[PDB]
Amino acid sequence: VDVVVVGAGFAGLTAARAVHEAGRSVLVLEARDRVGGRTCTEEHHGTWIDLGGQWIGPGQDRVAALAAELGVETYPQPTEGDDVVLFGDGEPQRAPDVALAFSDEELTAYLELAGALEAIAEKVPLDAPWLAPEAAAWDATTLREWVAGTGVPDRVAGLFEVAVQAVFAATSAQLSLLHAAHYVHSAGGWSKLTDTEGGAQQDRLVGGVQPLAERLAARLPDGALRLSTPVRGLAQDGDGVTVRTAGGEVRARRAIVAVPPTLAGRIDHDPPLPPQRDQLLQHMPQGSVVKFHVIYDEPWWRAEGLSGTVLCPDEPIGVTFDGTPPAGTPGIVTGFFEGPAAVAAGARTREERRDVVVDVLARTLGERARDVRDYIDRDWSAEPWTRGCYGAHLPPGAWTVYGPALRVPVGRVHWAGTETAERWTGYIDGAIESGQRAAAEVLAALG
Amino acid sequence: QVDVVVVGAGFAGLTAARAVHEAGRSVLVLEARDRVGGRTCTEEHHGTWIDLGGQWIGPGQDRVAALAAELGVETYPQPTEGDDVVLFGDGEPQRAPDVALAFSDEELTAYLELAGALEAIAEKVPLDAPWLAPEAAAWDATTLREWVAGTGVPDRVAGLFEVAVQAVFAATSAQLSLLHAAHYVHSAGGWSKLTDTEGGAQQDRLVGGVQPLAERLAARLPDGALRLSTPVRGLAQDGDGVTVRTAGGEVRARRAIVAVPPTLAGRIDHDPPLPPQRDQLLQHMPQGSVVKFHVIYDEPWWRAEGLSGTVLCPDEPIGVTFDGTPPAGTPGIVTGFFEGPAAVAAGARTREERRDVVVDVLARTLGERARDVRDYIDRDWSAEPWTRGCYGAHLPPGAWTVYGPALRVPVGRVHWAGTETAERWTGYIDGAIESGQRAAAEVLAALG
Ligand SMILES: *Cc1cc2c(cc1C)nc1c(=O)[nH]c(=O)nc-1n2C[C@H](O)[C@H](O)[C@H](O)COP(=O)(O)OP(=O)(O)OC[C@H]1O[C@@H](n2cnc3c(N)ncnc32)[C@H](O)[C@@H]1O
Ligand SMILES: *Cc1cc2c(cc1C)nc1c(=O)[nH]c(=O)nc-1n2C[C@H](O)[C@H](O)[C@H](O)COP(=O)(O)OP(=O)(O)OC[C@H]1O[C@@H](n2cnc3c(N)ncnc32)[C@H](O)[C@@H]1O
Ligand SMILES: [Mg+2]
Repeated sequence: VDVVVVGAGFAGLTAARAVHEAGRSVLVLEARDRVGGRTCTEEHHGTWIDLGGQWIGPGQDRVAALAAELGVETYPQPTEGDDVVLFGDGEPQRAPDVALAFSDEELTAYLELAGALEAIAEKVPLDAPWLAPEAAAWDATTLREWVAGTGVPDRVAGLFEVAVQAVFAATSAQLSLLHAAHYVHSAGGWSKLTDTEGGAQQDRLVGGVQPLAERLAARLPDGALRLSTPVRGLAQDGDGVTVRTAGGEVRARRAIVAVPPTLAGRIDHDPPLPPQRDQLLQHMPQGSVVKFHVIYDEPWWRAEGLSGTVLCPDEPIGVTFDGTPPAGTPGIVTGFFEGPAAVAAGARTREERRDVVVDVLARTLGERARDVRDYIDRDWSAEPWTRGCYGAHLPPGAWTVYGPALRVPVGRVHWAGTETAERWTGYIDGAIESGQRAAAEVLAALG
Repeated sequence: QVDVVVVGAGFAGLTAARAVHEAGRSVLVLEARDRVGGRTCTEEHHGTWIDLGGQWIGPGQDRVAALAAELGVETYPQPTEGDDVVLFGDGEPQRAPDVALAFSDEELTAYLELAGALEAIAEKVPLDAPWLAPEAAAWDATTLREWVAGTGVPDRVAGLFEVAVQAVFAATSAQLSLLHAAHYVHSAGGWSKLTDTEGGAQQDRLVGGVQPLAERLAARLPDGALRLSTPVRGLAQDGDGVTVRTAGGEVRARRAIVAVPPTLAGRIDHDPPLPPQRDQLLQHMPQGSVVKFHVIYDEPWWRAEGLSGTVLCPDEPIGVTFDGTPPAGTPGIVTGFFEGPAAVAAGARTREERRDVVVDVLARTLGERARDVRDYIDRDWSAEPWTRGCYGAHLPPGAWTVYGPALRVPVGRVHWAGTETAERWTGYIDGAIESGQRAAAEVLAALG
């Protein structure tokens, strides 16, 4: 074949397609028995359950183009109802929006802390974070260190910490300031990452995200997609690339590897990857998230005038969301254990995580939250073919020293994945970008 | 079929393989390279021994010290005598009988109070469970770099400290959680233990070099125990034991000890897949970045000039140098390293280019005689596919308190060794030895 793509996520599949329609031969070798990767949809209780990525919002041009091209309808994330905020061994507070549980002072400082991180972000080149003028200072500094500088009160530092852990699936301490700043630039600012209406959590897909990936996969000729076919090894010479699977061997001119960084370095590369790139991947840890859907017979919180959104900065769950489909049943409360609370939850059983979620909801939405019909969750850290969501972060010292290896081809081996995107890195939209860019590269470099 | 399969023929893998055989259980050691030693590696050049890998032992290192004397490898002192050369930025190189004496009264105070103030953090950091320090949460949330900045020392002081940090950790004070650095320091017995060249980790060398001593540990295994050029690709456990997949078939065991660097450990195909906290721990244990060099001269000409052969350069690509001349007294060798970002830059250049860079430093520090070079030999340990960086792993902020607890936890019938798992002299040969003895006991107790 002309091109072998490793991975049938949105990055893999988008690269495989652009290569196919250009007039070139391609195989996609995928480890799982399905497509979609970090997107994954299961039917439960008469509706779709997005165990992985579910949300699209404005500014995400490429996924909105894909959904529309392939005949997939969207519905809004519900917005109406009183939100509940809970601090410490305090009582729960009902407001028409989270924001209105904080003082005048507290809100000011919050929006000024966001406005401040955006200032840094705007100066970070999306294609080359290492080339910001303040790159030295910013890559030696954690986000936590920077927040502590702002001299913001504990309750505004707590609120900002819930938003950090909900966006990166890692604490402010794990991230370089330069990584955080690049990610905010990439998304078009803090409100773009955090908001529902006008934000990344604005819209969902009717029937869920995994079907959109399947529709993209059906644009490939029969025999192009190989499922349950993990790539163990990747060899290359001046003539082409030999892909060793278990029970088979594939031979192409060039390769696109579209897996999560930590899985990319697990492949037996021959010759061995250059050291800057091998060490970049040792410095690109995946985040830590357990995503859950609490299932009730009905969205009983709405009848109390409640949105179903709780925000508890001291609880092991950060933010919740009404995940009820457009038909109005079953009622769903969707949420996440993020960073350290996700690692602790992952070490426990399904039933122990259910009891923690239901306890928090009972003390916020109401005691009726213990009357659960079903609980459905996924630890993406446990998934051998992801090993953490939503994607990689870089700790201090990674971006300026190993980061330049991010996108550079090694010979005939090219790189895709949301982690290689300029815009909405970390999101489906970013995956799509990476696919388009990796394919353009291989068409150019081939003929 | 055997009782135990050890992955890695380094000092941790062999030390464990030894204590398993000595207990009367069958063992097979599987090693990806055509040799033993691992991060220790010695070659014959110019009629002497060239340690590309680990080389030094010193006081407190009671394991390696006793393994040496047992298998009969004699030691020789690292030379201490002659002026050291210190050099900051744009300034004039300073000769002093020791590095310290090139600093003001005021500077050396600030430096010593800096090391004291770190050692007092180190003292409350449990060697067995760093995550159980009273203030573990706060210390894990801080870099080494952030904490130094908070002590408020002068720059020369912070840069001299930085030189030392990178000579120990092979990574910047920004890459390291303070908690990780404090544990590393407690594990050694202090900053003097780590940085001194006498009463410290750089006091003594091994006659014939280090790979040999691991060859003498290998030779005390049964015939057929060791398969070199046998990399482990896959490890499958069920109720009755583990199945170790290589390229050339399978090897059934009751229990496995994996004794490879933590980054190499994670790349193995585990079945079932490893528990999340463990897999993600490995994701958070990156190896350091180090290129180690030896500059061959016909004679140690520098002893003529009343010079040690040690240069200390905070602002050059070359960190710390050491007189590497064998006791025979020829050839002259200047031993040194590129550390951290300097290792990664140098790593992407050729051997010839890295040679020019070191000679250019040496000539402006030791003198013009440094150009009359016989030969240059170096090794990029980041570039080795069965190491992927020396000296060992570091942990960034948040790693130790959240993922740390999985570090020694056995996973069904698979157990963990390597210097990264030692409580004492973690990151050294002596800590590999400890991890081997420890891993062995666990597996013997669990067999019977
Ligand atoms: C996990 C997650 C992600 C997510 C999120 C919530 C969770 C819990 N919410 C999101 C959302 O609402 N909106 C959004 O846009 N993104 C959200 N994220 C992240 C998003 O899902 C991802 O950024 C996107 O899916 C990334 O796609 P990409 O194509 O870059 O990566 P992938 O999905 O991991 O695909 C990799 C494929 O590679 C296969 N694999 C792995 N190793 C191998 C080998 N050795 N051989 C062959 N195939 C391999 C995987 O199985 C996978 O299919
Ligand atoms: C690299 C280095 C190390 C070193 C140092 C300078 C350099 C450049 N200076 C030191 C010094 O003066 N004194 C000292 O005590 N240590 C020094 N360091 C550190 C030292 O070398 C290490 O702490 C020590 O070597 C630790 O080794 P350990 O026994 O824990 O294991 P290893 O040496 O890394 O070897 C592991 C072996 O496993 C093999 N391997 C890897 N993957 C596989 C697979 N998949 N299958 C089979 N075998 C595998 C490796 O090839 C290696 O042999
Ligand atoms: Mg709302």
